[PDB]
Amino acid sequence: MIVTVINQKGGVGKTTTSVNLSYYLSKEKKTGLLDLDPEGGATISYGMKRELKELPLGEKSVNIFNVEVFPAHIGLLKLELNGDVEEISNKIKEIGKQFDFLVIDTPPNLGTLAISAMLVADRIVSPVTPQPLALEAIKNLDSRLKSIGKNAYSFTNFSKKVVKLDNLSSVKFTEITIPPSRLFIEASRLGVPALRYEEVRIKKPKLANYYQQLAKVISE
Amino acid sequence: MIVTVINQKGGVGKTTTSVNLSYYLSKEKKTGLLDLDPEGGATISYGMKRELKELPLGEKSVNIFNVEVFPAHIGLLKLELNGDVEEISNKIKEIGKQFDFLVIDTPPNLGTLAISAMLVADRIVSPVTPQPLALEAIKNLDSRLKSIGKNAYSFTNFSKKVVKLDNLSSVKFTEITIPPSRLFIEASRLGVPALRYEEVRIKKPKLANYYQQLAKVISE
Ligand SMILES: Nc1ncnc2c1ncn2[C@@H]1O[C@H](COP(=O)(O)OP(=O)(O)O)[C@@H](O)[C@H]1O
Ligand SMILES: Nc1ncnc2c1ncn2[C@@H]1O[C@H](COP(=O)(O)OP(=O)(O)O)[C@@H](O)[C@H]1O
Ligand SMILES: [Mg+2]
Ligand SMILES: [Mg+2]
Repeated sequence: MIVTVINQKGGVGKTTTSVNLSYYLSKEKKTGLLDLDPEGGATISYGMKRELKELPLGEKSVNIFNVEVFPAHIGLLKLELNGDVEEISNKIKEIGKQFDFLVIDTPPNLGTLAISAMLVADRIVSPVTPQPLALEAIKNLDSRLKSIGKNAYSFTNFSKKVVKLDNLSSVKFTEITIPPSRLFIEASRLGVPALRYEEVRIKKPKLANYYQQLAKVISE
Repeated sequence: MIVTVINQKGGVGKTTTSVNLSYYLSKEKKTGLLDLDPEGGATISYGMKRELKELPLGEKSVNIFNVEVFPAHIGLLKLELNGDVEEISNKIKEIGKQFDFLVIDTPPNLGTLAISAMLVADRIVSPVTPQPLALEAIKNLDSRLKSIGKNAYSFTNFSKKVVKLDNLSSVKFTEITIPPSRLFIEASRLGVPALRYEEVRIKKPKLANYYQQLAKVISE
């Protein structure tokens, strides 16, 4: 199953979602994490660096913290500029064939890499926040989803209360809401997944429940 | 400079020393960490797994937490059994040529891999503890060092007080002593270097001083 995480708006928690969902799924599934953002947030979140090499898409991967991570590289930039959407899509499908779950992190846009990941996604996930900018972004994503005949799941981040915009018929907003937590900040400063950091940092871990619910929602 | 960490006695802190010294040196130097222990403690300490592949020595490396780590693999086992010491030594020298510092973690013995790493080491480091078993081990290491015409530095771990056995003329015991700290246990449970974990876990980091002093001692 290919799970593509999408949002025009930066800073909503796309990389956090990709990193921790892939880590959670890896506990029982052969899980891969494909970093399509040239800035490489997920790659850094697994303790690695962006490759200053124009790599072919999906050639290089490392098993870090139980996840097969494909690090970001400067080649993505060229793929963002000259990339042929059909080739990138077929390459992503071929990469996804070798995993039970392939979670894809995307740049903060609906550009070449993001739309290629969307077109072949088995599931599309878009985090949202109560901030007006994120609501506008999810409206635009609903329009694009209709443009490609697909649907997406959404969950709320940075909040105690769920977001549900019923007029976006292509977006299924779940009842999952992730509140602010400095665990995410500390774990991102380490460059480790927040779930794993919590598994040693606090007596009674809590963040795993949200990603369990997200995995259950998309697995249906 | 090739820095080889050596001890017959398991559990003295060899892997901890290798991991954190390489992480500290990486802050300003191109630093590599070669895991020659088939059990792969250092590899796990950088969030990776032992490769169930009979790899050639030094072919595979990943930059994790700023350190170029060569993960352990089952091939080491065969190298422990059939390894030709001259070839392993020359391969280690060739690997070390490409780093400002190459820190080598070794199995808990003086076997093929350990002696090969010792023969080409620019510096040899052996942690010791006040436990009688470790004192016996460092005596034996002094004998072997004389057998190959080399010297080593030693520092004390798991203790508030320095160990200094003046009859071991091939071992320079430093005044460095590392006390018990649950930071090491927590960081090893994450699979991250203890220095990096401390850099986010406590307000005023302390462990970096010991590795600064060790680096200063060996750099002379
Ligand atoms: N629930 C949360 N509570 C606190 N901080 C968070 C939360 N979710 C994400 N963050 C932090 O917000 C920052 C941006 O998140 P990120 O996943 O990089 O957003 P995006 O990938 O959408 O740009 C990161 O430093 C991350 O640690
Ligand atoms: N100063 C210390 N305080 C507390 N625990 C330590 C200290 N040094 C090492 N340890 C712990 O002891 C265990 C064994 O250390 P390790 O470096 O694996 O020994 P070796 O590699 O010599 O077998 C590890 O779990 C490590 O976290
Ligand atoms: Mg991001
Ligand atoms: Mg060890």
